[PDB]
Amino acid sequence: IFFSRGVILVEGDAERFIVPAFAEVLNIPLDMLGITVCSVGGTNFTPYVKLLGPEGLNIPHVILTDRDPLVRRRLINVLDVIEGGVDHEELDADEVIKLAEQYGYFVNENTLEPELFAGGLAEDMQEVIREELPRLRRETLNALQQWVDDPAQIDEDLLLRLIERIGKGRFAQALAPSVSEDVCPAYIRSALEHIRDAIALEHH
Ligand SMILES: [Hg+2]
Ligand SMILES: [Hg+2]
Ligand SMILES: [Hg+2]
Repeated sequence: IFFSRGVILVEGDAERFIVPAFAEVLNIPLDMLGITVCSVGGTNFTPYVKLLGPEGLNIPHVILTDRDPLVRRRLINVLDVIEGGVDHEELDADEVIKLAEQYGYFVNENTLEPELFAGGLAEDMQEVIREELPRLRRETLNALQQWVDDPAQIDEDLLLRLIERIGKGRFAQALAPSVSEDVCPAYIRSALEHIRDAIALEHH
């Protein structure tokens, strides 16, 4: 918001509710620290970096975004703000990505819900889907049971289709009680630790 000590910038509603849930099980207390999670409702982070950057309010902030590329241009647009005057057109995607981590901007190589399904939350996500979609046809229920039994053969199209039908935010809120420290995606842990460190250092 505007009375925050820090901001975690996020693409949509799923991260808006999953990120605080992972913060709690990492013992990083976002509310007590005065850190708010803000959805930019898409992939354009530039207005928010302008608001929170050195020429705006100068508020510690981090970014969580998906590789998809077109992430190179997306990050060049925020690097032009937070590292102004410097040219970045010469850099390739990987150099832009590793430069961006210095400013707390982190890229995920695998979209959030499929990563969680594969990365240890398969049976919890199946339980939410069937609570929220209680009249799934038999073929879809069998496909979903097949992804649980073998989380490397997920039909990603159908999984995301089911989650979007439930509502990405509603799904994330229903899943949030199930997350644990050991299934936290690396890019979320990196961003949470980065903003925590920045706020704690100001106390130091
Ligand atoms: Hg905000
Ligand atoms: Hg904001
Ligand atoms: Hg917000």
